[PDB]
Amino acid sequence: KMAFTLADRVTEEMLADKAALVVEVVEENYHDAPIVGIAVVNEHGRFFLRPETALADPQFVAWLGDETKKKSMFDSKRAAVALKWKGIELCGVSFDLLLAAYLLDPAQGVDDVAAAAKMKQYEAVRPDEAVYGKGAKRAVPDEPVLAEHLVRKAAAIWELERPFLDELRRNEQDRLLVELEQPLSSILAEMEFAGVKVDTKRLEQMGKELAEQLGTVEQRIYELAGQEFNINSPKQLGVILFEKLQLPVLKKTKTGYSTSADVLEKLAPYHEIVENILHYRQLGKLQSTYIEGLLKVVRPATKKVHTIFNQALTQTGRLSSTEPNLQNIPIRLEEGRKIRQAFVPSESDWLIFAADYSQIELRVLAHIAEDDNLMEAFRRDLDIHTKTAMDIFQVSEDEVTPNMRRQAKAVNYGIVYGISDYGLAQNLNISRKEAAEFIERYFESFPGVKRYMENIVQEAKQKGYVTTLLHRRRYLPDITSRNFNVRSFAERMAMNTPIQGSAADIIKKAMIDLNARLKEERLQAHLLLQVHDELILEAPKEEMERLCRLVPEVMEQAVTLRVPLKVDYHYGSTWYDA
DNA sequence: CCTGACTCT
DNA sequence: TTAGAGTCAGG
Repeated sequence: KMAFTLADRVTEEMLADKAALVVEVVEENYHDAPIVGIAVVNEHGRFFLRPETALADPQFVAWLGDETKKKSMFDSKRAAVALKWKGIELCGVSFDLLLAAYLLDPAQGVDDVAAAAKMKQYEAVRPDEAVYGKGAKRAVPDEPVLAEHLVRKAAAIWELERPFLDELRRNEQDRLLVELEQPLSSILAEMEFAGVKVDTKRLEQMGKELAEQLGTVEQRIYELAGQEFNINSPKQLGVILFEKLQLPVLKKTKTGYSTSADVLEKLAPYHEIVENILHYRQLGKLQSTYIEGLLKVVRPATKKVHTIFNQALTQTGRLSSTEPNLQNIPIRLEEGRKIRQAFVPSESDWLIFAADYSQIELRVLAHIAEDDNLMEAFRRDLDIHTKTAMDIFQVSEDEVTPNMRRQAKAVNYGIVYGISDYGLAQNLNISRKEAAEFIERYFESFPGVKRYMENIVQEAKQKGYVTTLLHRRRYLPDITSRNFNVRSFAERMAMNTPIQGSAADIIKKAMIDLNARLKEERLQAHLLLQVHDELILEAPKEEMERLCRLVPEVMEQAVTLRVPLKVDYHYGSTWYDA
């Protein structure tokens, strides 16, 4: 039961200084996607507008871009970017119901207004899926039906703003929404719309050479196997390895024999076909994903790729990156790393600039756990992987063999992922008795870190959630489960979430601080990408000297911890060279 | 459509 | 029996 005006022209009363606004984009990937309808709810009434009408009306465009005209929305970044593709600027967004719901409880997986409304028992709006349908049936409904839906979403947003802000304020998360997530949303919109330029001539040539190489390795595998088979079928592969070649079975999953990389690496001493298969699967992923999959999403006229940074998805406060994912481009092996030669500046005589925090999660552990030894080591900037090696091996720094340090590495992060003796033994391919001693020795050497792990788990049990430095929360209702596996997993989330989530908080603030300094100083440099603990920029070559000063400082000063934050940086002609 | 593989932080 | 993610081919 809800009255509204199905308008055929914009009127002055639609342009009030406070409104709920819906700019509807049905396609999941909102880059260059149709806007199918608009709804406005304000003190004067409820209005639906056809986009052809509204977006061509100079007063409505003026209103959209007037920062003093405040809009309440759901997923304002989607709207903002879709409008950028329509050549229209959206300003004055004061409340984003998507981000408010996300901060209240990321586990709800809220991704439409109806799901947010459910959190406050508000039911006068339908789910998007119920209106548009799914898969090949997905379609925009008849105008009267669309209009009612959009108007109901706007009225829900209108009514839900205060209840959500009130609950955020109670949680000490109001400033997290208003001063961190909402400002970041605008910075992400800019980054997404800018996109990253791709050197398609180079990428296509890499793909042509890769196809030939894959072919060679493929035939070698068939030769070694005595038979052709589909290497990319774990099922067929399992028959070859474990039935035909009779290699030991080290692990099974629900569907059959495991052929995971960890497993195959341990089989290398039995047959040379296993190293070839590992190489083949690496090369094939390069081909399928970073050559072919990437070329599929390049906008041909501009040679740019435009990712979407999902800001309201991860359980810890990280971003994710989709279609394409530009946060998992290869780097570890030179063979894959060369993909980065295809990512280039968007203008002649510009360069790529990349800065990353060094061991931010470990410096966060040090802060939160107030562990003296760990804090001391970072204060002197003693190498952290060598410090741990000296303790779990019980030797002086000058006795830390190359492999001892690398063994201490995986212990160092492994502790922050809740690693068991079994897992550490499987990782380093070492004695499980020794793996247990390594862990034992670590926690006796970093008693503060040990105290934290015990304390944070007890807190999770008492409160039902854990929190980050800037008051992000994660609820862990399974932490008291009687089931060992369920409970143990939740305890590891209790240990890790405050650390990963705090590191996310810090880089988000650094992004907001950096943008502000860039704009103030009128630098042409701008952000392209965030990769969890790294920021990627492009800028004219003349600005490198400045950025070498500005970017590391901003990132290092974003928060003040009990240990220093450290940032490394490099630049060059392609992402590879940075 | 899910599973298991490779990719990153 | 190691935290958080996305995309892919195969089944």
